[PDB]
Amino acid sequence: MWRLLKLSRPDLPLLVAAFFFLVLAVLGETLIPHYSGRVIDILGGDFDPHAFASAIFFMCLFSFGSSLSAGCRGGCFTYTMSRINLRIREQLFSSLLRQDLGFFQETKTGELNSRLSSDTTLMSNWLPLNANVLLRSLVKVVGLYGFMLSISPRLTLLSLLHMPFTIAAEKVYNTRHQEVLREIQDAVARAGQVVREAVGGLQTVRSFGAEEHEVCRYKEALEQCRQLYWRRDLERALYLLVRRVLHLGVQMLMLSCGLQQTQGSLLSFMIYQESVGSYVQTLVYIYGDMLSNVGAAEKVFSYMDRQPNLPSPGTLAPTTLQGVVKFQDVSFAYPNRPDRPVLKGLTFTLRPGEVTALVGPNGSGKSTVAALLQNLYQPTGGQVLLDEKPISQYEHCYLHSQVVSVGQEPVLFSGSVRNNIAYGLQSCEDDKVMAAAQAAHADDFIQEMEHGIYTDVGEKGSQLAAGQKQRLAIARALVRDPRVLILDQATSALDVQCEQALQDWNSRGDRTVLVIAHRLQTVQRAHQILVLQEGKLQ
Amino acid sequence: VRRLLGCLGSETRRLSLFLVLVVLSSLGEMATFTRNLTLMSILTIASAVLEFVGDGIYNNTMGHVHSHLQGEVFGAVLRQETEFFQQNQTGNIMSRVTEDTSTLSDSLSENLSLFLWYLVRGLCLLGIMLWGSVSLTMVTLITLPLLFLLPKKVGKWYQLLEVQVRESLAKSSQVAIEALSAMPTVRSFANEEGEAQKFREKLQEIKTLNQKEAVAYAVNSWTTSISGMLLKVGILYIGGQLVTSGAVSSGNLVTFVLYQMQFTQAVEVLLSIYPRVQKAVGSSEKIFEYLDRTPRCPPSGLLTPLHLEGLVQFQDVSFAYPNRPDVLVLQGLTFTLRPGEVTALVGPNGSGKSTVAALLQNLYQPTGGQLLLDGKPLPQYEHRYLHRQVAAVGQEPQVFGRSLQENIAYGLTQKPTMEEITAAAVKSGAHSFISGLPQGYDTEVDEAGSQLSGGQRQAVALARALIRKPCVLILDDATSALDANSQLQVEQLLYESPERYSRSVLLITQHLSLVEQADHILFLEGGAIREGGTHQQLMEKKGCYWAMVQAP
Ligand SMILES: Nc1ncnc2c1ncn2[C@@H]1O[C@H](COP(=O)(O)OP(=O)(O)OP(=O)(O)O)[C@@H](O)[C@H]1O
Ligand SMILES: Nc1ncnc2c1ncn2[C@@H]1O[C@H](COP(=O)(O)OP(=O)(O)OP(=O)(O)O)[C@@H](O)[C@H]1O
Ligand SMILES: [Mg+2]
Ligand SMILES: [Mg+2]
Repeated sequence: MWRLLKLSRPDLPLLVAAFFFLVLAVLGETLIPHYSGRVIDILGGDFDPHAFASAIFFMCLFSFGSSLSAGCRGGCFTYTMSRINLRIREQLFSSLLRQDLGFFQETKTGELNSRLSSDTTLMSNWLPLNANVLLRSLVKVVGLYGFMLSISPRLTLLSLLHMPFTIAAEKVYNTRHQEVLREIQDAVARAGQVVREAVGGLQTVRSFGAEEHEVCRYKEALEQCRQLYWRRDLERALYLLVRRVLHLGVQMLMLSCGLQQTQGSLLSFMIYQESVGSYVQTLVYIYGDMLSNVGAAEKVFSYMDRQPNLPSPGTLAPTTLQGVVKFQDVSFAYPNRPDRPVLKGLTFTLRPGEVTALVGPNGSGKSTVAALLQNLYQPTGGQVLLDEKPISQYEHCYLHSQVVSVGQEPVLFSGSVRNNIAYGLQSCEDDKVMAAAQAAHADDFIQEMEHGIYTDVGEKGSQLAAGQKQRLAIARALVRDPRVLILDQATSALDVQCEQALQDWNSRGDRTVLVIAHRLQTVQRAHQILVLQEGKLQ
Repeated sequence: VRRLLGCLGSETRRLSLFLVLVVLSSLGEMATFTRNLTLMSILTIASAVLEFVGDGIYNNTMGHVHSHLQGEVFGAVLRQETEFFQQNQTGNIMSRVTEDTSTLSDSLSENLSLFLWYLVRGLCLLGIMLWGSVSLTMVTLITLPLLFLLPKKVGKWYQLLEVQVRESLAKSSQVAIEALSAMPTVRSFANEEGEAQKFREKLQEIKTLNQKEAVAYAVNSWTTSISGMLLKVGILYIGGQLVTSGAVSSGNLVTFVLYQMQFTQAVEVLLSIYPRVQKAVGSSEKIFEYLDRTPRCPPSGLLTPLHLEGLVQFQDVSFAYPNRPDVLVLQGLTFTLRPGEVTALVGPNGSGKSTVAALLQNLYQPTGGQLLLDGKPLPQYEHRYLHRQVAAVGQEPQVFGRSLQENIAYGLTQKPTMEEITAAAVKSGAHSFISGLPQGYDTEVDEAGSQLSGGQRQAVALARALIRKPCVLILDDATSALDANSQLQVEQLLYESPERYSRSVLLITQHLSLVEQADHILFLEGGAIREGGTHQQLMEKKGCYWAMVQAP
């Protein structure tokens, strides 16, 4: 596929070198038979030690040169293929990160990782295992072709004639084969997703004692994959049998012509024709196999060129931001489940230096408001304005530097406490991370850790208590000094004393604060209170 | 190498038939118009049919072997202890289970047939050479083992290199999985570039290893070709000198070298196989370590009593996590849960409450003291029985990517009727919003449960716990995301439901207003119990609990 060759373009010098080495290997292999014939002839009668040593010497010399060239060729092709694999992985993963957040609910993470792991190998692995033997036999096959052409040109033309059903059978086989490969990859992805879900949430599984059920599910997926593999293998074997039968038909056609026809040479001409035909059929089969393998990986190419459902990027990066946020008749419905509105005609204004509290029952749409503020989703009606300009017109890094949120259930990453505080900062000094840890009251438990600020926080923060993880999320928010701060239930896991101590969110009076909570304790001190019920302001 | 061949013991009855077919085909290959035309057609048809049958049998057997191996590896993975999954992260385990086994199976299927075919053909050629001449073929057999010395010396290289390649691939897979999950957090901090840089840093190691693999492949190709050339030329030379002395014949030597040509070709192929076998041995090290690992946790018991009270006794329980055994998280806990009563466990963050909840679920074993359910240790009960009698909600509940009907009924052996699921949803308070969904209880949720709100997810998690009718119920901060109205459901479930007499409840929360009606209150700080008693008793003490309540 021409797209994949364009992707392979940086590897061109290696392919050129490999082609040169292949040419040298063929040219060297042309000479070994000559001197081997002299060795055989001198051994078989008319013995002469002077010629014998010379013939053996040249045989050894050209075998040695051909061996070295072949080894270099093989190394070059292997390295080129591996580099192409790694480039495919890099570009696919880079493309996935760009996508809109709806994409990751339509797809599943285990399937995406299965794509990255598996589908790239199909498109990368163009070459069979035994290709070196196939190449080394080329000169012998050409020599056999020379014999049968001179012995009987007529029957050679009859051999060159293609079989009546050879073309259709190959097309049908390729069309079926590509579809079977695609189905196999889909089944593999589903099994990978099953394993991903089983392993990721294992503590719940063991709490309910449902390991055997997961094992049964995985075994069922494996059975489906096995059935697909068996179907592919059986179809390939049947195609090979049919191709051999067609070759046999062509064979006696010319056997008939040869018997019609120069005496005693039919015993030797048949062998050469059979060998040459087998070699050419194998070459055509390899070409078709490579074509089908590239064709089966179409979903990787699909993910590598999907344009996300996002507005064009934003130029704006002001030197100073006033931090006034305005909602103007905002209506929203999630892209995966439209026609079911969540927010209906919201309109409110947040001003710097004042604390706003948003309250409402479960499912009212408070986290939806928090997500619209951060430009994670686009409103389906109205506008969201920051400093009297649309939120989507600001630069990505600048916007998510000025506007910062603490999520409902904070997610941390495997790595140090220094890397979870100061996540996404290009550079952040020891002093700012300690000041942010002190501001969030996180520093008390950080000293008791074995390696302080350098201690490994486990995967998803699984090696911390809930309140500790919550405080590290608060410190991750505060280390940036945001102009607009959003707190989506930031004190749910904290004890009453730590919750009380953290109430003074904007004592300096220089930033906009939005507080989302259920408890009335954190909403009594707010300047403005907004009540949200069924997606409408009350 | 015997470890790889150990898994093939269940397919001997078929691989022997495949071997018989291949040897028959090899022997057949080695050994008026109407009369001449029919024989060739019959011979070709016989050869094609034999090849077709052999390939079919071999492919079916290899597919069965692959499926069985993958299933066994996953089953062995799921048996490990709880702390095994903190040392190994999700992406690493997934890559080991789903990718190493496939590579091993592919290598085995690609190499076994080639080995058997060329071995049989080499044996046939060796027999023909034995017929041609005895001395020269004996010389060939003498010099043949010298060619395998270089592969034997080098082989450990391929194992050590392939192990590193697999490790780097697993690390890259872990990075990719951890980045692709929790995408809103990456997006909201504009950190896509950091994740891409991490992934590229993992790709660089694989690139560095691939360079070495390519160089080793080229060197091995050189060595194999030179070994074949030397083996051929040595015999050719000794024969060309022996013929001059007249002790042999010209035609016999010509035939012998003509067959020696093909014997050396087969020898070259068999030499080519060995490094691939070493690579395969190297690639399967981790999965076989998984298979042969001994779990560091007591196995399941046998007891499944018909009558169980739900009486839980802690007797001087202390615990320290295996990844940091030097620090004790709990110190000498001693309390009893009795049916028909609610016991509240309160204290600052990081005090160990969730650790107590995890111990009570038999996820970890105490380092000291005893933990008894109705007078007998937890490991004496059968697994699926014990985890029906004891159920918990969890501090940040996790749901799976299935329908709401399956999420509530998760883990049960026999499927409950829709009437029971509706009752559980009503008791947990989740029935109000489920009925509003267009598909009702058949609504599919995403793998992270992100399509639900926090309170809705928590209500589903509570319904999942109630449907089992447990005798011991653990509410680990189950009221965190519930709004004002939904807290009344939990209050009625705890203190007013008519089923409260059949079970004992352990209530863990930071919402101390829910604790006032508890029969017993335990104050846990620093991993040790400081105060205990009812609400009024602790209020009259003016101690830690009173100070915590009077904090505002
Ligand atoms: N990714 C999604 N796709 C579809 N619907 C969604 C998605 N995320 C949330 N919803 C739905 O949108 C509605 C609003 O949810 P949201 O989390 O904004 O409410 P909330 O008031 O913050 O809830 P809570 O108080 O429980 O945190 C709910 O009905 C929820 O199920
Ligand atoms: N996997 C782990 N390995 C090591 N230490 C851990 C692990 N999980 C938790 N801890 C530590 O054990 C202690 C108790 O944590 P735990 O979650 O049980 O406390 P908690 O009282 O429930 O806290 P919270 O009120 O915040 O939920 C803490 O110091 C915590 O960091
Ligand atoms: Mg919310
Ligand atoms: Mg806890």
